[PDB]
Amino acid sequence: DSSDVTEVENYMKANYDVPNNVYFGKAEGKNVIYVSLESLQSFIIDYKIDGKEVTPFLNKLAHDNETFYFDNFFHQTGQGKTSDAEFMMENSLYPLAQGSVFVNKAQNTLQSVPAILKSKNYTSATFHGNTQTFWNRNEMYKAEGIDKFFDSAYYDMNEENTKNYGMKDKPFFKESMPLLESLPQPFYTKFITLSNHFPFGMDEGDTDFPAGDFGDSVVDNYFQSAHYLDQSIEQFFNDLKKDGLYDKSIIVMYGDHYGISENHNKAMAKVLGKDEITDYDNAQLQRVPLFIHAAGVKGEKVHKYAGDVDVAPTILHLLGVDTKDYLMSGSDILSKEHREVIPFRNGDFISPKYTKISGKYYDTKTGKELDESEVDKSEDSLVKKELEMSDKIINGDLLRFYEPKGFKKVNPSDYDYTKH
Ligand SMILES: [Mg+2]
Repeated sequence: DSSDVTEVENYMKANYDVPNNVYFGKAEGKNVIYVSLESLQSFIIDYKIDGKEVTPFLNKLAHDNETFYFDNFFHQTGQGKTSDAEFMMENSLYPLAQGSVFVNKAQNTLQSVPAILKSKNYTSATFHGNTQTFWNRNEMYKAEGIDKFFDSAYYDMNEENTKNYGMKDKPFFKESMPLLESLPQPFYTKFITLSNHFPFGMDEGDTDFPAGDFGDSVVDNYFQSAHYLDQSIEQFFNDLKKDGLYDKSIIVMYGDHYGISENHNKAMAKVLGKDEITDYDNAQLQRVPLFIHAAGVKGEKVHKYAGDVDVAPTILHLLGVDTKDYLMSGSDILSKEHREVIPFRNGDFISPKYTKISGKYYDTKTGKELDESEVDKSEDSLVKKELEMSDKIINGDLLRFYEPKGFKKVNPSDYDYTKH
């Protein structure tokens, strides 16, 4: 009921991390283009096989003088995987501890970014080369206020364009251009890639890259489909620059979650030149890349620890929108006060000081195991509370009882995603 909002609201305001005026509003008026980079982990950035770079385009962005790149950014997903990361981008709220929030909470009342942005006249659309029913997206996007859903009905699903879950990234990005250029501006858009999906085979000759030689074909083929993903982003960027949308936009790209689980530890230790992959090393491998190119704004390679729930306020702040009145779990990464103790969905966490995995603590810098006696419990408490506040919102559908100042309530029945 209405009184349970109070405790959550008092904590969200008691922790809000205010905006950096070096950055706040500096991208006001711009389009937003999100790209979800399927199963892409940060270890891939700058990685080479036989002296050949695996992700040369993404590497250039990582090394340029203009793009924000975050090398200590972590996925915070659970069992809803791709859609768990989408939920966090739009809501700055954690997904469910078990099962999928997209599948089970699509009737919650939400106050998403695409919905916030309506009062600034943003049209919102998702692009994805698979049916709209996948991960219950067609129900959940309506709750999120997404105006348009360009699913697989809008792509040529032939022989050579289709792999496993649907469209390959290269033709998916080509075909999305006229659809994207038809959008009244300003627009807020999501591109959900498909091609870098487990077990990571790619067809010859859709890419020319060698497979690694690590004794495991899942891991061997990862590098080939990652290289293909990288060419797709390059083409997308070239096309964004032909049509003039590159200078009119904030492009935000993120790996959605890990692609390589602990079932492949034997090969991953070879990938890393290590004897074995420990619990600690695996925690380090949950880094996913985050890139933000905000046109008109000089980006920095930022090393602050951050997670998925931090993206939405970073972006909103860049657009000049004040997030103090919203119930959001995340903290603007560009903020001076930005918190760096990063929860994982299962209650583990990572921070510059500590990595905590199944109740063990390690020194984040060195991997050295720490005994419980010498650990400051204050970080663990911050984590529990951060997760708890979010869970109260989602479990009690608390946003029915909260009205932020700008916000006009979303009516899911407004949206229709049938292709005519
Ligand atoms: Mg995924």
